Amino acid sequence: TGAGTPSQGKKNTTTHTKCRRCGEKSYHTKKKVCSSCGFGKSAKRRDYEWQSKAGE
Amino acid sequence: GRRIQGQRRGRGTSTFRAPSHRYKADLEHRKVEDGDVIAGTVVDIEHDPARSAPVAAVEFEDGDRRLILAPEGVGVGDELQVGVSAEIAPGNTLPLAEIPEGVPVCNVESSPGDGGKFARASGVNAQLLTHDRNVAVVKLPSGEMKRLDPQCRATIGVVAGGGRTDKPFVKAGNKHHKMKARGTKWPNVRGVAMNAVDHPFGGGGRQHPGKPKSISRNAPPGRKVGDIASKRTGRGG
Amino acid sequence: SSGRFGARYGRVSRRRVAEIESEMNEDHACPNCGEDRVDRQGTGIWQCSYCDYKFTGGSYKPETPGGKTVRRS
RNA sequence: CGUGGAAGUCUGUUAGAGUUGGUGUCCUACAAUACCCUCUCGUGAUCUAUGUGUAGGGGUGAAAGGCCCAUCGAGUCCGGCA
RNA sequence: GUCGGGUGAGAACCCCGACGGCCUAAUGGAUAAGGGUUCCUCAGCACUGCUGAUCAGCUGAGGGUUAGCCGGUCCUAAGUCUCACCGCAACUCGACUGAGACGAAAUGGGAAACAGGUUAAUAUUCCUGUGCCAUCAUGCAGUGAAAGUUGACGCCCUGGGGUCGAUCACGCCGGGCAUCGCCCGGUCGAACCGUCCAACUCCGUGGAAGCCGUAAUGGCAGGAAGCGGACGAACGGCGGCAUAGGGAAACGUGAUUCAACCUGGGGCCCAUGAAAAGACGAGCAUGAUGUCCGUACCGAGAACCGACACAGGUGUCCAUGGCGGCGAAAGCCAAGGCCUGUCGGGAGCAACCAACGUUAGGGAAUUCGGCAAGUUAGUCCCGUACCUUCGGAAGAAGGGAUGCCUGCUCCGGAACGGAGCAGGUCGCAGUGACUCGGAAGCUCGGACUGUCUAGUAACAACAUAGGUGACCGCAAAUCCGCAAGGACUCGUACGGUCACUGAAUCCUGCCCAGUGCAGGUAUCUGAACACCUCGUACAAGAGGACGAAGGACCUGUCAACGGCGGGGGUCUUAAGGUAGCGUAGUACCUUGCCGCAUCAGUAGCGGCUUGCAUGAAUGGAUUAACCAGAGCUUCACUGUCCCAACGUUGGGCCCGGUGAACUGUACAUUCCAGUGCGGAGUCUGGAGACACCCAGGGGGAAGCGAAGACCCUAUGGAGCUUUACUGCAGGCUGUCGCUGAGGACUCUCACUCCGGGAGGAGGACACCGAUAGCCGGGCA
RNA sequence: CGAGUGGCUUGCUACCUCGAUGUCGGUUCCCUCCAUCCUGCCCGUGCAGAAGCGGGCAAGGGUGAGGUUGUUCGCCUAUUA
RNA sequence: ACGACCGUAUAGUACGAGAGGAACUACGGUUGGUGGCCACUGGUGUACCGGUUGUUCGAGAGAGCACGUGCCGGGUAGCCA
Ligand SMILES: COC(=O)[C@@]12OC[C@]34[C@H]([C@@H](O)[C@@H]1O)[C@@]1(C)CC(=O)C(O)=C(C)[C@@H]1C[C@H]3OC(=O)[C@H](OC(=O)/C=C(\C)C(C)C)[C@@H]24
Ligand SMILES: [Cl-]
Ligand SMILES: [Cl-]
Ligand SMILES: [Cl-]
Ligand SMILES: [K+]
Ligand SMILES: [Mg+2]
Ligand SMILES: [Mg+2]
Ligand SMILES: [Mg+2]
Ligand SMILES: [Mg+2]
Ligand SMILES: [Mg+2]
Ligand SMILES: [Mg+2]
Ligand SMILES: [Mg+2]
Ligand SMILES: [Mg+2]
Ligand SMILES: [Mg+2]
Ligand SMILES: [Mg+2]
Ligand SMILES: [Mg+2]
Ligand SMILES: [Mg+2]
Ligand SMILES: [Mg+2]
Ligand SMILES: [Mg+2]
Ligand SMILES: [Mg+2]
Ligand SMILES: [Mg+2]
Ligand SMILES: [Mg+2]
Ligand SMILES: [Mg+2]
Ligand SMILES: [Mg+2]
Ligand SMILES: [Mg+2]
Ligand SMILES: [Mg+2]
Ligand SMILES: [Mg+2]
Ligand SMILES: [Mg+2]
Ligand SMILES: [Mg+2]
Ligand SMILES: [Mg+2]
Ligand SMILES: [Mg+2]
Ligand SMILES: [Mg+2]
Ligand SMILES: [Mg+2]
Ligand SMILES: [Mg+2]
Ligand SMILES: [Mg+2]
Ligand SMILES: [Mg+2]
Ligand SMILES: [Mg+2]
Ligand SMILES: [Mg+2]
Ligand SMILES: [Mg+2]
Ligand code: NA
Ligand code: NA
Ligand code: NA
Ligand code: NA
Ligand code: NA
Ligand code: NA
Ligand code: NA
Ligand code: NA
Ligand code: NA
Ligand code: NA
Ligand code: NA
Ligand code: NA
Ligand code: NA
Ligand code: NA
Ligand code: NA
Ligand code: NA
Ligand code: NA
Ligand code: NA
Ligand SMILES: [Sr+2]
Ligand SMILES: [Sr+2]
Ligand SMILES: [Sr+2]
Ligand SMILES: [Sr+2]
Ligand SMILES: [Sr+2]
Ligand SMILES: [Sr+2]
Ligand SMILES: [Sr+2]
Ligand SMILES: [Sr+2]
Ligand SMILES: [Sr+2]
Ligand SMILES: [Sr+2]
Ligand SMILES: [Sr+2]
Ligand SMILES: [Sr+2]
Ligand SMILES: [Sr+2]
Ligand SMILES: [Sr+2]
Ligand SMILES: [Sr+2]
Ligand SMILES: [Sr+2]
Ligand SMILES: [Sr+2]
Ligand SMILES: [Sr+2]
Ligand SMILES: [Sr+2]
Ligand SMILES: [Sr+2]
Ligand SMILES: [Sr+2]
Ligand SMILES: [Sr+2]
Ligand SMILES: [Sr+2]
Ligand SMILES: [Sr+2]
Ligand SMILES: [Sr+2]
Ligand SMILES: [Sr+2]
Ligand SMILES: [Sr+2]
Ligand SMILES: [Sr+2]
Ligand SMILES: [Sr+2]
Ligand SMILES: [Sr+2]
Ligand SMILES: [Sr+2]
Ligand SMILES: [Sr+2]
Ligand SMILES: [Sr+2]
Ligand SMILES: [Sr+2]
Ligand SMILES: [Sr+2]
Ligand SMILES: [Sr+2]
Ligand SMILES: [Sr+2]
Ligand SMILES: [Sr+2]
Ligand SMILES: [Sr+2]
Ligand SMILES: [Sr+2]
Ligand SMILES: [Sr+2]
Ligand SMILES: [Sr+2]
Repeated sequence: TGAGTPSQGKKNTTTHTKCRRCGEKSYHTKKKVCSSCGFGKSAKRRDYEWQSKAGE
Repeated sequence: GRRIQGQRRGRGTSTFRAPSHRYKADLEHRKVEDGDVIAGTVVDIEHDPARSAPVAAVEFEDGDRRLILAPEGVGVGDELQVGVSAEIAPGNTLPLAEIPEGVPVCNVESSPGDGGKFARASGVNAQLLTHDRNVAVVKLPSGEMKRLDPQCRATIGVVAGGGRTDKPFVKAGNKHHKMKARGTKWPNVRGVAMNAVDHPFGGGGRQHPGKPKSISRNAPPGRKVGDIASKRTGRGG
Repeated sequence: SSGRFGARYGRVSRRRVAEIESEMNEDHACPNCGEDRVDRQGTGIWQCSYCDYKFTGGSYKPETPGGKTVRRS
């Protein structure tokens, strides 16, 4: 079986969904954690300094 | 390189864990204050998935249903006594002090009141030899003279299910089934058949170990493979 | 008694199973009566079809040479 | 002689799994691994759905440096960085 | 697909009829996930649709999903999260322990619904009829109430009960066909309420010393058969439900085989086959309440994933429609679906190509190689070698038979089940299509089933049982974590960790010098602290004393890394190749020599064998069985070949419509020679050359495609190794702190562990913090 | 011993190509060279004849089938002008 | 667009002690190559005719499907060796 086109057919699982906190389609319904804002993981909002260039 | 199989083990992942949720009971001795007036009737004889030997279901005088390690010859209806002045019958639990010398014993305790540590596998037994006011010398199944406290409880008789090791597995499938019930990753790929990155014995154009197999005791995990601190190797000499 | 193994496995693999299964499905004496009705139930578990006596013994033998040593003392 | 119906047992495009050869067809494809015939396994160390666990010098590996979302002799993203 | 017709400005592909086809585990029916309005109606053709379109999953506007009893909801599963606690410099980090919560929509558990009707679109939801469950209120009954039962369970074989379906018999209703009288469809009717009970278990009677019983096992004076009885099943029978419903009508009755469903008997495990909520236990009336969320449609060769209306991928239930046959097989055909695996028209339709049929005579001569193709084939009877681990080899091989028709026999209760007999009889052919092994022998490898490089390797590689060695008594060995802690472990040597070899059988020689590991060690060497000397009003510093692990040294060990020669009738460096096997998948020489076989044999096999450089768990030898593994030989077969031909289907060619891409410094009708950075359409000399277009097979453009993987180079990169350099974890060991009383000893009070507790074991050690020495490719 | 011709072998060199001029053997299909194996015409002979040996002119045509080996090469068989 | 070979007569002759053994010439055929042609032999012939298995149209008659003929037998024209 090829890792390409024939392995794409099995992809019917729902993981990333609309988040209650930030509104982005990043709430992993199996992990109960948001990959965008960190909802489910932290009380604080997920922000990182590398999301922008060092001197910006 | 990459961490070896023995290192992946300690992480305690699903593959390396024992199917605990499928295990029946943690076979320990009953906690009596003093006296002897604790006896029970054997209701059933069950199979223990954890040790492949049989386990006896007993109901006590005070109405306690608990599984106990089954010795040889113990059946349904039989009465077993637990306590200090218990009857010296096969299947009864009483401290090593009360048990006479030259009598085969099983489920021996290390520290008095722990519930039994030694001689628990199929058909094995510990031999009680010397008596004192201080020490009770018990000869464990390995042939080692273990000096124990006389207050350590023990069940009389050999463990049931003897001679299991006598008949071969014959086929790989039978091993498969046995191993699916234990805390062991199976099958075993030889290190010599792996890549250099994966094991100290991996690599080469032909399959042979790199350095000698006898490794030092002080070797770090990742290097401690082959013959660990071997006093000698081989059959001859 | 290992004809289910076919032309595979070898002598010792089917000889040590033949001596084990011929002395297992055999008529052995019971501790409660004088009947030879002792049959196997599983690994180490034995039972007599007479007085419903379900007991413990060896894995393939109802009595091991080590279990008979306890009877002495 | 019959009974019995064992088996990592046999035949088998039963369902299902797999993929030996044709170095056939295709090779700006139907398809970033496809088509056809042939071939193998098919009560078991079997196959499978869903749920669940293991995470990057770390997993997982019946071991091929295989696999970890078309990415692996060290994933991906962004940053270090012009 | 075709002929008619419909609508329309317009019709090959939108609709109707007819005729002709396609799909049968799917191309039919119901669904999970996923999609998200794709569903229905009306109006449209600018977009989308492999051509067109009046059509549409497209555009626009409207509309559409109704529940006490179908799911969710509740329960708990692997497991997840939160809180507390502890760790961490710290956290959004981290293991344990507690508490709480979450965790199952087809497909775990679970209170209760069936029949019919209705819409453009919903439907166990609405409507009609009937029924059921739970809670609560009232009334009566009831004092029981929680023990127990259920929920609730593996794999294999099998009996019995039994419905649907299918088929048979016969009767009724309707249709079809028309030499016959055969053929098809229907002949209905639920939930629920009531009732019946086989199996199992048990009781009374009874009194078997050989009987009872089974498909099989089996049962019994510890009481068999027989007789009576208690308990007790179906999604089943029976009655009601039903002068309900449904049907144009009739509106059946018996039977066989019997999925579902019910209930038993047996066997297997170095495998032992969930839990919880809930229900039962524990009555009846009447009335009330029964909220909330899902509900459309697709579910695929156009509604999902794969950029696409993608030949790919994607779970479940229908596995009992008919003939056929062993069959859920082929082939054919219903019910149902479809003509949308969606561009057409034309040319005896050329060459050439893809799939394929048939080829005389020869028969592997083809080729690295029978690659490709073909041969064989189902069933019964006869018959069957070497070898063998006694299982197998084996369907060995080889031989015969095979239809239809008439009338019968046998087995069985019977089948629309099976096995046979006699007579007749047709063909070239009777498993007549379909389905359906080619056979034999020698050798190598791996024992076997199994595993693998998703996407050029399926193999001799991995695994395996078996063999073996190693470590560890559990406060263990081994392993993970920085720590708090953790896996192994609901485990305890018949254990489980770490390695090697790789079934069985016969065996497995010699070497401990080097390296490794381990034990020992008078003596030597061996760090820091403390101690002593010198030094300094102190300190730096220098020396001494003692001396741990380690090393030196000695010993053990090769199924530990590995070794098993040169010379002569010992030498290196310990030994000096034993059984076997041998020109090997290992043999340079080499196509070794002899033999087999062939006309001819670098092949293959046997023998010899001084073996460039075989050899014993770096396992040697051997071997029955197995194999999409490597090599060879024979029989059979054939278009592989001699040597090619004709045919078939789809293309190709012409026409309508749709309509890309690769590539492009320029110029360009070239050819033969030469020249040039030595491989020129373009330079030089000649020759040839009127322009344009169609089809072709690919000689050239050192054709197009990719800043060559080969090679070298760069004070480039990465993965990997080690006795490379330097360091870092880790282990061992000394010392200081915790740390206490009286070079050997006693104690108990810190601290550790065991115990529920009382208390017990241990004990100034261990753990932990710090420092020092050794080992230290485990890692950088 | 001496003098040469070829560019089929091997070697040498590093001119050409590393933003790629696809490998060996084989096959199929086309053209050519002569240093001629056969065929035609010749000269010599240790030329009786027959069969040969050596040489000359000559490239029109021909030069085939098979066994081992991937082989080129070669060894081998039976045919052959 | 033809190349080459074998055979007969020459001839058991010339030659030679014998053994052995020619040529000119004239004929017949074969092989390779070449061009063409289909009366004859052969192949094909999913034109056509027949037989026959399974299933479907009730049987009969007559048909469809079984991969582009279900299979088997025969085979005209044409095209071919
Ligand atoms: C498409 O390939 C080529 O053009 C090559 O030309 C002939 C060639 C080469 C190169 O010239 C060149 O790269 C050599 C002729 C060069 C050379 O020096 C040599 O010694 C050999 C061995 C070449 C033969 C051939 O080799 C190829 O690998 C090499 O082929 C390749 O390198 C690669 C190919 C076909 C693709 C994988 C890219 C050839
Ligand atoms: Cl084991
Ligand atoms: Cl639902
Ligand atoms: Cl039964
Ligand atoms: K090049
Ligand atoms: Mg226990
Ligand atoms: Mg073992
Ligand atoms: Mg497991
Ligand atoms: Mg292994
Ligand atoms: Mg490898
Ligand atoms: Mg390493
Ligand atoms: Mg090996
Ligand atoms: Mg080895
Ligand atoms: Mg999974
Ligand atoms: Mg490798
Ligand atoms: Mg419309
Ligand atoms: Mg509908
Ligand atoms: Mg389509
Ligand atoms: Mg022929
Ligand atoms: Mg073949
Ligand atoms: Mg009869
Ligand atoms: Mg060989
Ligand atoms: Mg194998
Ligand atoms: Mg591959
Ligand atoms: Mg394979
Ligand atoms: Mg082993
Ligand atoms: Mg072992
Ligand atoms: Mg192997
Ligand atoms: Mg040989
Ligand atoms: Mg040895
Ligand atoms: Mg380059
Ligand atoms: Mg390189
Ligand atoms: Mg580097
Ligand atoms: Mg504790
Ligand atoms: Mg390194
Ligand atoms: Mg080229
Ligand atoms: Mg000349
Ligand atoms: Mg010429
Ligand atoms: Mg040839
Ligand atoms: Na028998
Ligand atoms: Na295939
Ligand atoms: Na990484
Ligand atoms: Na169309
Ligand atoms: Na009933
Ligand atoms: Na049938
Ligand atoms: Na198999
Ligand atoms: Na040594
Ligand atoms: Na050797
Ligand atoms: Na296999
Ligand atoms: Na052909
Ligand atoms: Na060209
Ligand atoms: Na690398
Ligand atoms: Na020259
Ligand atoms: Na040269
Ligand atoms: Na070539
Ligand atoms: Na010539
Ligand atoms: Na040859
Ligand atoms: Sr999936
Ligand atoms: Sr979290
Ligand atoms: Sr931040
Ligand atoms: Sr405990
Ligand atoms: Sr315990
Ligand atoms: Sr190695
Ligand atoms: Sr030895
Ligand atoms: Sr291939
Ligand atoms: Sr194609
Ligand atoms: Sr391809
Ligand atoms: Sr083919
Ligand atoms: Sr099979
Ligand atoms: Sr099988
Ligand atoms: Sr950057
Ligand atoms: Sr459907
Ligand atoms: Sr228009
Ligand atoms: Sr529609
Ligand atoms: Sr829940
Ligand atoms: Sr359910
Ligand atoms: Sr099952
Ligand atoms: Sr039945
Ligand atoms: Sr619906
Ligand atoms: Sr599909
Ligand atoms: Sr595929
Ligand atoms: Sr139909
Ligand atoms: Sr279309
Ligand atoms: Sr024919
Ligand atoms: Sr051949
Ligand atoms: Sr035959
Ligand atoms: Sr795979
Ligand atoms: Sr062996
Ligand atoms: Sr040594
Ligand atoms: Sr020798
Ligand atoms: Sr010019
Ligand atoms: Sr072309
Ligand atoms: Sr000549
Ligand atoms: Sr050949
Ligand atoms: Sr060459
Ligand atoms: Sr040679
Ligand atoms: Sr003559
Ligand atoms: Sr003569
Ligand atoms: Sr047809």
